[PDB]
Amino acid sequence: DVFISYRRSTGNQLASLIKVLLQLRGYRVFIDVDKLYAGKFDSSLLKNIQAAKHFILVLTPNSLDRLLNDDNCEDWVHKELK
Amino acid sequence: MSNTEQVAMMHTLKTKLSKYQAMMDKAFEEIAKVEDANIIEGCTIVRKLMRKVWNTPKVSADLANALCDYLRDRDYFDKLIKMFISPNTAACDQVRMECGKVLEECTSSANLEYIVNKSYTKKIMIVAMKLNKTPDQQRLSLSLIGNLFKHSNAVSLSLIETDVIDHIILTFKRAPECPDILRHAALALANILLYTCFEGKKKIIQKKIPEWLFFLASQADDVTRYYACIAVCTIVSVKEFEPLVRKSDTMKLVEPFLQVHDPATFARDYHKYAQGNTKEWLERLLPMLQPSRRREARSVAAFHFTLEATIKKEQNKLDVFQEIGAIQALKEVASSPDEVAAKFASEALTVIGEEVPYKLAQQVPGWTCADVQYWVKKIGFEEYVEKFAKQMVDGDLLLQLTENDLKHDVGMISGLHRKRFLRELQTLKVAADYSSVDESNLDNFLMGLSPELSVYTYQMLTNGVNRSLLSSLTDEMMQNACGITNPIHRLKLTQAFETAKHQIDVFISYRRSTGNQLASLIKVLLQLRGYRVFIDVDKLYAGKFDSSLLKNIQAAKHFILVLTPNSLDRLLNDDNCEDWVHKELKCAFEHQKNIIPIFDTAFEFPTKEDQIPNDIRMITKYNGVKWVHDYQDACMAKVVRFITG
Amino acid sequence: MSNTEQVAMMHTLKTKLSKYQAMMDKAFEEIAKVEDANIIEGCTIVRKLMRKVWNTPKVSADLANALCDYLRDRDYFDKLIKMFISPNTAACDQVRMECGKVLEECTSSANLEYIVNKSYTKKIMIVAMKLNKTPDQQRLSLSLIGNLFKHSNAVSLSLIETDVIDHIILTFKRAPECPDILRHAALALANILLYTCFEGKKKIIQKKIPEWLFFLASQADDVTRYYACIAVCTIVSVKEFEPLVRKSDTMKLVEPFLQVHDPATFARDYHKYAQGNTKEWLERLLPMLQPSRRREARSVAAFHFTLEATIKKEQNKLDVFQEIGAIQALKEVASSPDEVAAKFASEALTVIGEEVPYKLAQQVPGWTCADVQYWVKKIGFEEYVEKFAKQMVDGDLLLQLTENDLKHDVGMISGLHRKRFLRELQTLKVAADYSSVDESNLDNFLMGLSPELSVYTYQMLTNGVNRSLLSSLTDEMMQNACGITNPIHRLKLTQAFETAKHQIDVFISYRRSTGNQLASLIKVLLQLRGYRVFIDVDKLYAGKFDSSLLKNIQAAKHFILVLTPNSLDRLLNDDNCEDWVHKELKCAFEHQKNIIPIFDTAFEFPTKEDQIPNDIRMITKYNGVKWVHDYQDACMAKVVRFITG
Amino acid sequence: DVFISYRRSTGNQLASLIKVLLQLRGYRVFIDVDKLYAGKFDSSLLKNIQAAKHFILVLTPNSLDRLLNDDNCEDWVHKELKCAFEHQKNIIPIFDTAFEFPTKEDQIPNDIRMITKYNGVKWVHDYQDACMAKVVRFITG
Repeated sequence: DVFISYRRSTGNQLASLIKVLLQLRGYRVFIDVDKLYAGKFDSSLLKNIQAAKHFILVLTPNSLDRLLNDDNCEDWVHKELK
Repeated sequence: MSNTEQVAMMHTLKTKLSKYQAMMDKAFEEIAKVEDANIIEGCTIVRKLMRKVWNTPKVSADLANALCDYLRDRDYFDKLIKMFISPNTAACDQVRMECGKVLEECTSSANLEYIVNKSYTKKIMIVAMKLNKTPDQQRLSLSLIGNLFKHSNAVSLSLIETDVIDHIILTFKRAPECPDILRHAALALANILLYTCFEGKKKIIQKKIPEWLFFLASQADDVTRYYACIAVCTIVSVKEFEPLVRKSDTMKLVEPFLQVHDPATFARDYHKYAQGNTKEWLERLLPMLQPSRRREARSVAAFHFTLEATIKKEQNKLDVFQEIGAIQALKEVASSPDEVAAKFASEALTVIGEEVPYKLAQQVPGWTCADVQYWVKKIGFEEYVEKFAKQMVDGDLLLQLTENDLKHDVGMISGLHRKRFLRELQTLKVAADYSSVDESNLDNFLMGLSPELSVYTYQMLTNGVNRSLLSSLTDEMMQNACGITNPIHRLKLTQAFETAKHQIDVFISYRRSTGNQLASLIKVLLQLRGYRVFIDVDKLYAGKFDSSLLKNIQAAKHFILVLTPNSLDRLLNDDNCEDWVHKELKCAFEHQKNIIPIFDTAFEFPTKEDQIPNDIRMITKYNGVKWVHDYQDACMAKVVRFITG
Repeated sequence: MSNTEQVAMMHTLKTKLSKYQAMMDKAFEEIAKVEDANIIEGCTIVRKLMRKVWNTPKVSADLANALCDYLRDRDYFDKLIKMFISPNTAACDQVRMECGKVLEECTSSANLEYIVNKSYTKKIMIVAMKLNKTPDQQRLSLSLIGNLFKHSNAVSLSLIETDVIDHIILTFKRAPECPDILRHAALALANILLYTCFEGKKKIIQKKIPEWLFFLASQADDVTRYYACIAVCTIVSVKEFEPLVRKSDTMKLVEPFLQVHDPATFARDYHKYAQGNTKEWLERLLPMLQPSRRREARSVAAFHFTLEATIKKEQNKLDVFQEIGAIQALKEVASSPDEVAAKFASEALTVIGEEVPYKLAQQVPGWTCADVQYWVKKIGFEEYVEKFAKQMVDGDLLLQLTENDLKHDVGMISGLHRKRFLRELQTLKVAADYSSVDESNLDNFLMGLSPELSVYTYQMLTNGVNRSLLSSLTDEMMQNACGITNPIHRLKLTQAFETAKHQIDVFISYRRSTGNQLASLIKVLLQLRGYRVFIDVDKLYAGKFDSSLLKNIQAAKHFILVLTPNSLDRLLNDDNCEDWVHKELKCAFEHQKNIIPIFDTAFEFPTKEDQIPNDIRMITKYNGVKWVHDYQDACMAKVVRFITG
Repeated sequence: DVFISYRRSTGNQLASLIKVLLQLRGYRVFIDVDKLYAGKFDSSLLKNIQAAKHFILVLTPNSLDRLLNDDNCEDWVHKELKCAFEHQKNIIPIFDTAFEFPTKEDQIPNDIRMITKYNGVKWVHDYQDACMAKVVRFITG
């Protein structure tokens, strides 16, 4: 239902806790850590977003950083948010 | 025998059928492994089960038949046939033996018909003729042979063309030290003679079979003698062949052999072989009672029909002798001067007694008011029967009943009487078949979940519940609409929905300078997880770095790259594909292998990713296993999930 | 004896069985330590318990039998046998003694049959013959010997081939100063003679046994004399052997010995030995009453059957004498001119009296309406019996009864009478067996939790509760579905589920950062080679980083050092033993572990070897395996060679 | 059941995630936050440590740094850890994915110096749904 986007190293523990707290609140909430399998990164990352109605971004000390000048949409948080 | 017993039998039958279906599935899961000991053990379990079923006091025949049906329905029977006839089974003849023994247990009329319809008949025959290496093989062989000889005249005649009669003769001639061989021989001869035309009978006789039947009747085994007496008396039943049996002398043994036995004393020993004696085979034996036949043949037939009447009393299937009209021929023989035959026929008629008023169909929704009246009467509520009749209660209406209906419309004042009544009704509800109306085998599902839950079937079924919907029911819907007021039962079915959740296999590419110990750990652990796993070390000994390593990659389903400390650096600017990790990874990509990058303890991807060649660069953007020393089990779980998909 | 007493006996039996099963388990936990004093004490407790059980006034025999059964079912009996016969028991003969005394208590017919079925018979016999060192050993020996002689003719005859008769003779000849030896001797002789054929009796007699029985019957001990009189009268019951007993003079002692006693006076003394006397042993004594036998033999038999009738009155099992037909032989003797025998037989018949109307099955759900009527009658509700009959109440229906049912359908107006009735019903509910239906032994569980909770068994069982489901019940479900309205009882069962929650072969030392994967590979490979191999990652128990790792090394036989780069380098100048690899290696050296360095391919000993602390410096000179990934099969073979020496 | 000691600046989310995973699994897992009322420093934390069987210490980057020379236990992380040691709690350091057992550990006060030479569950975010399991084994023994 809810996708969590974050910069891995700083959404981190909070991003995880968000999953846990929303699962406590009954939402089937999943995270970047969980939904990567047997193939390319995009091709497992992004599909979760389309099926989700709701998209949380954990905004943190390197959340938006690697999006800067990312015109080629190389950053995964960029691909997720796009 | 009471209606309470009809219910108890039906109940037991449905119950133990449900149980033994599940247990048979477990045994078939062992068979379906296609490994010698597992097939042997599974078949052993099925064999034990089928014999225990045949030993089950009353329902034995029906339960055996229903399991024979289930074996066909599940294609378990087809699998057994294939795993018997297949030449690959020569790897372990004990597999063929256990398959064959099960087939022996399971060769009902409908199972033999299946064999014939699928044309396995001659394949099975030849493979039975190949089962000759030991007395056990020989007995099983003669058994399967004799079982094939329980199908109609054309089949028996077609099997005469194999010259199996000479094989039979040679088999018992080889090993008369086994009484069971002589039994299965005499059985095969009795069966084929009983199930063959005049021409085929003549062909059988030409194999000196009257003289062999003399030999068999002269052996000390009473079961061999019984079958031998049937066989010769079948021959004696034919005009041309009485002189041939006279020349065999066997008729001189026949009546004395009967005289020194009782059908019932014989029955208690013969039971193991009486299992699977059948109406059509009785219909063919009935002519041997006729005044046209010898006193010997009439005596054998009479003794035999008394034996069968004894067994069919226990089974509550005496109706068969009325259906085939044998009762008339028994009366004729009882009136005849053939004192031995007349005695046995009189005894048989003594065992016949009188019919049941109704055999109740387990499809109780189909019951008429007459059926309900009969049931109510027999369960000891006679006083009420007129009111049931007046109220025009039927099978369906019974299954709706509540104590209010009893209290008011049946006027049934005693709460105790109501309790008692409802207990029987619950029993009946559990016992009843619903497949008449249950498209989905929801009944069978509920039975499997727990047998008592059968009680709810009809209510929920009539409310329009089906096997697909069950997950979607709330406790309220269950409790109220489906009337399952017992929360314990609700919990049980809730548990179904709580539990409604969850060649080379691998090549390992790695850097020799750093990924050695970990690639080895991976390789050994994945072999420990049953995977056909290879690595550099397991493929490159005493030869070149040949196209063979790439063939091993091509043969793999899945490809590990251990992304080690310092692994990928030599791939930078490797446009000429000189690096062997590059060659390995390129090959994996070209053949679309399930690629598993493993991010080591101390691994990193290069800063200059743009310098990794285009054909392999994609590895940096691929889903992989976090490696950790202490977290190895989770890391390995991440390997395994990527392998299994 | 009343039905109230049938209930009280059944109740007491079930109750004390539950209790003594638990106490026996505790004693078996002491035995299962396999430590001398614990086995001795456990067996002492079992012995005390079995004797206390025998001394329990009414239920003694049944309770003893049920515990003998439980001992077999728990394999406790098998364990006792092994811990008696095993040569390891020579570590403390008092272990064998206490095991033997318990086995003596537990030598029921079924337990002796178990011994025979497992072929322990001659092992036990010989080991009893080895129990000879003291009068206590000798008494126990003669006891076990005599107990083996309570099994059928073939077993006794087989045991004659041991010449144990001469051992028996020597045993009583050694220690006639012990009356209990003379008792167990005379017992053994009585038993073997009673349980042996003519040929074996002749073999026994050839050991001068009539003259030894004269000796025994001449001793002042009445129990020895009783057994001696039985033994000689067993001989006198045989045609050929009357002259041999006449030559012994023992028949001259027989009638005077009887004349100076009454069966009841003897019984009160003899009871300690009479505990365990059994139907088949009575069936074998019955022939001694026959008019074919001597006056002496008839007198002994009559006196004895009066004793047994006395004991079987107390046990409420007088039916035995009807079952074996002894009543007829007692009538014959009572009519006979053998005045002494006739008196005792008349007295026995006086004790026999009249039959019970019904012995109720403790499986009360199986009760017919006739049974319920009988129960209701006997509990003092006679005026209602007709109404129970009219209401067709049965074994199941009883167990559902609420006061409403009494109030309305039984019309039973007095609330006090209802209270009284319900008290009896509760008693019965507690008392009843449910094993007929309880697949899960929920009854047993509830009894163990607290006996009164038995009351709820049938309700919850019929609601489909089982031992596994109990975990999952809410107070509501318990109260409402299972009708346990008493919150105290609910609390008790809540306590169950409230509380139903919560050597090394090789130790591997390694540097965490550089030997991780190799140490794990070594661990896995040695575990594949069956060695119980342990590592830094695992066997630490959430305190400070502390002694447990070095205790793991102390428990280890062998110590592997995964001598990878920068392992012994970290030990340089570690004089204060701060490094954990130093602590590990130091401990290995101190406890003289079989130390093996495993050299990684890239490992080299540090240049400043003199800076390795003196206590561990020796490791640079050690015998180790250069690990080569290419040859890891051979490397591990070498490691195993260093492990195996 | 448990008290979590953690660094308020750096271990907040992880301490809560531990506490809150042990709300999906149910466990009475105290924490530094919340447990202080209207008082000079309530330190109800220490009473709650005394009531605990088990004491988790969350060890992030920057976790131990201010405990150096804190012999007064003026860091409440110290007063917490000291109390855990004094009452012999089952003590479970949880090392963050980025944690290293510090240099200058000898400057950790004598009463708590042991904490770097202690058995603890090293963390991974990437398999959070199993990293927890080892914490529970350290609790359950």
